[PDB]
Amino acid sequence: MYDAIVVGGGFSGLKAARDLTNAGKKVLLLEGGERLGGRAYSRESRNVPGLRVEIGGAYLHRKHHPRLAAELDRYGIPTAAASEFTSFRHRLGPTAVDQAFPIPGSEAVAVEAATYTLLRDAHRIDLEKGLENQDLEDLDIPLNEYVDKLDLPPVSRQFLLAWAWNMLGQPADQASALWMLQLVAAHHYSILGVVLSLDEVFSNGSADLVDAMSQEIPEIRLQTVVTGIDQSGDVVNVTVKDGHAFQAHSVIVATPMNTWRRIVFTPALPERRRSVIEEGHGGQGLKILIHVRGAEAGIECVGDGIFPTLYDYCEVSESERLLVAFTDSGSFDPTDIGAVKDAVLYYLPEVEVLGIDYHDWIADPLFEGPWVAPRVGQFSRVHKELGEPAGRIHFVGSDVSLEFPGYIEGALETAECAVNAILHS
Amino acid sequence: MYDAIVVGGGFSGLKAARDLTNAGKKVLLLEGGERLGGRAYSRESRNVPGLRVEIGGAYLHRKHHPRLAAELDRYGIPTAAASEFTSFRHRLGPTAVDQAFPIPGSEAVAVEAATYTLLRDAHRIDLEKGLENQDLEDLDIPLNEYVDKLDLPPVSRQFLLAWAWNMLGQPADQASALWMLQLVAAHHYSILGVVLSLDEVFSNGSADLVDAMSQEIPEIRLQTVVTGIDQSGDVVNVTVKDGHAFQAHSVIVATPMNTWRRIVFTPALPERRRSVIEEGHGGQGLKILIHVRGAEAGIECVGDGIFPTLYDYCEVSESERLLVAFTDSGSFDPTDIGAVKDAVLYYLPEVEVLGIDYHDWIADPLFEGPWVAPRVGQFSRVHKELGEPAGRIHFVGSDVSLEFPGYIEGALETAECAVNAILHS
Ligand SMILES: Cc1cc2nc3c(=O)[nH]c(=O)nc-3n(C[C@H](O)[C@H](O)[C@H](O)COP(=O)(O)OP(=O)(O)OC[C@H]3O[C@@H](n4cnc5c(N)ncnc54)[C@H](O)[C@@H]3O)c2cc1C
Ligand SMILES: Cc1cc2nc3c(=O)[nH]c(=O)nc-3n(C[C@H](O)[C@H](O)[C@H](O)COP(=O)(O)OP(=O)(O)OC[C@H]3O[C@@H](n4cnc5c(N)ncnc54)[C@H](O)[C@@H]3O)c2cc1C
Repeated sequence: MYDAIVVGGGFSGLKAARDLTNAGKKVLLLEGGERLGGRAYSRESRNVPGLRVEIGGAYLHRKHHPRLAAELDRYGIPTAAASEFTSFRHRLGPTAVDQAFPIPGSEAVAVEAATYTLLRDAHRIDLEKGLENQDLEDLDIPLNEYVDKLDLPPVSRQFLLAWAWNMLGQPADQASALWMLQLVAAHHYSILGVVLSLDEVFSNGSADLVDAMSQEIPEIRLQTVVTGIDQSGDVVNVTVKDGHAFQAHSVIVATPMNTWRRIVFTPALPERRRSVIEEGHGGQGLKILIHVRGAEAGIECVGDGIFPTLYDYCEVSESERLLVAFTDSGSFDPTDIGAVKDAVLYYLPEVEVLGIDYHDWIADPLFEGPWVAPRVGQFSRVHKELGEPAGRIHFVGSDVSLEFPGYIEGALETAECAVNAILHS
Repeated sequence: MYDAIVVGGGFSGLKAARDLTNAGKKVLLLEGGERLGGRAYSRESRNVPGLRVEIGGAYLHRKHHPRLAAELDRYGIPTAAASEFTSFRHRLGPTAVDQAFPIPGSEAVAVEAATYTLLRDAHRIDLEKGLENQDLEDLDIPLNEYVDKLDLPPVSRQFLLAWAWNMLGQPADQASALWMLQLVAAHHYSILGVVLSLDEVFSNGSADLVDAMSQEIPEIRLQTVVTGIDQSGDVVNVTVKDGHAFQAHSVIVATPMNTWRRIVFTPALPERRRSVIEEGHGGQGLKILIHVRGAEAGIECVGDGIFPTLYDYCEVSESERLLVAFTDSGSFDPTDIGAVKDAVLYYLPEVEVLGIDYHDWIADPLFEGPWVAPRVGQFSRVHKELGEPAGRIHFVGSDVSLEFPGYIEGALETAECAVNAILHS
């Protein structure tokens, strides 16, 4: 029996388990799958033999993500610039300019005004308090409605919505304005920052850091799926699918929010949390790697397409590349290759689609979602409390970060807090 | 004896006198000089025979300036686009881009943040209340200090300061931040707007509108300088330099603020006003028309030069143009042609200066200034009251507009208010 059991071996679980270990605690890490890293998942390309790709999250920015930066520096993990954008192929109408910031002068005054409004609203958010605790209900409405009130002209309107579709992984009518504003706040109150944070990637894949961290964790069980967490007794009992139980003074739940509903908690989690946990968050982000021929290097496309964004990912050969598209799984079916072709050709009529690669995070029973994004109305009801302890059970992960939700940095941040909580218990 | 005497035949005096006349009042217009129009002064170029130029104010924007737009439409006065900018020759450092908005991407995040701060501060200003009545003292500090707090990188910093130098007609250490913010507010709370308002000019010169308005004013005396305004009696007595006096129930002072100190008021003006009136405002704007050879069409220069801005004014021939420079008379001596050459060559090393044309508004005893700009500390002490009546004496003009100070539109606006005041008396 253990000082702490950590459930889930994503970056959150990994940090917590490592850090508690180095604090001299006796720790066990239980991972349901056959790998560590969770929604950070580097692996071989399905389309291009020998080519490593990121099929989950990977993009980082050292300045927005200091914990991550610290980890990289700690283990000497090399990073590289994200693919540069040099050729612009937007679908934003005839008045758009083909650069990274495609807003024409005729829209400048509109954009000035909207910048003030957006930032004013974002500045309503204290990142420490929780989105439920700040009288922010009026902002927790469908993004399309919020944006309609901004009355933006066509280029800026669609540019904003496209990036929002990318970043939230929800269509505009499902996304919450408040959450959009949360992301703005998270990036030191910057709209620009949200997209500029696509700055660097792992030179050798995210697995590089995963492996470095795991090497400092002495006891790990893979293929071990937690089904119950019971703290009715003096010591927490953790039940497992096909397995003897394990026991600890403290348990850290570092599994994805949308999977908590599959664990039996005893006693039941506090009532305020229960509805959101049952329903799950609304994240439907879909990241598709597209093997192509006939694409020049350095392409970026933003527009009104079913792929809001489509852009350069990596060189494969002189003639071939990977692009990456973002959309959502509600709106798009990646098993329909005809649909993929149409989506690509809309932006890039000269380009041949050779194949695609993605992971269906939503269908994955260890995840039941990509990155976090609330349904409208969820997080102005309950948010901070999702990441707060219930007795000896802690809750960590990107999904519950107040500071950087939906990012690796939020995984690290939340772990820190739990580790500290436990050490001072 | 008259219902109203209007003193000064700028646009303010002209509107007031016309409008009171058409309301069936008996009006006299007293003008000190040999012309009407005041600080709107179209005339023949000193450098290029047969060429009409504006030596005072002229630029308008129908959307920011609805009264002016109404006057133009009233009399069928043709306007034309201000000279277009197509060749950019900035002095903003090596990272600047040569377009009208020269901010590079590397500065974008800085500019986003400053945009919020600037607009937040400007939104503190209610345009109806007066700058002295709103607890705005903290902003009434030297512009350089305010801008220092913004911590802008080099291109945006200098771009802002250059345009501010142009627009306020004061060096940064003399300009008031609060006034800068006033101009922003005046332009529907837009920084961009301040410069985009340089939109159109009079096709046939500002005199076109001056003449149209004056034709509706039946009694005008030129070369008639008011030296005294005495309302101790039942009827206001207006004394004149070399002249019998004139008498009226109401007097409208539509002379420039910096000249009021030359009139004897009886009784004395209200005490709060007296200090500012004695000292005068701090406006030192200097608009220099520069006859050049070797300049391509469509040039715009903004930078750190003693001319903050230097830009295309009009074609003269295939080889010759006029440019226009803005600076201030504290900082620059336009009688020093060597200085002019150096100032121009800084931006445009290929260009030969043939000559210059300007009017020394500061030395002109009928003006004692170009357009209004307060000294630091003036207008957070007293502002609205400068434009309020003292018994039967009204005060109008651009200089005292709360809504559009320093612009033709402010002349029209202030006149409206006085006319209405008088009609409802
Ligand atoms: C498509 C996609 C793109 C992304 N893009 C970026 C990006 O660009 N930059 C960025 O910073 N982030 C990005 N992310 C978000 C980021 O990857 C995640 O938020 C982060 O990796 C989550 O780490 P975590 O430790 O909270 O959870 P996870 O990594 O999800 O770890 C959860 C662990 O729980 C395990 N588990 C689940 N149920 C059980 C159970 N019952 N018992 C035992 N173990 C269980 C899972 O197998 C897993 O290993 C992206 C995510 C996705 C999916
Ligand atoms: C260099 C310069 C550039 C400008 N640029 C622009 C611009 O781009 N766009 C814009 O809208 N505005 C501009 N303006 C500002 C605008 O021109 C003025 O604010 C406006 O014309 C003032 O009109 P007014 O009726 O208040 O005063 P004025 O036009 O000054 O009229 C005052 C009248 O009082 C007369 N007078 C003075 N003393 C006496 C006396 N004691 N007795 C009798 N008569 C007297 C003067 O002769 C004058 O005719 C500019 C001004 C200058 C000087």
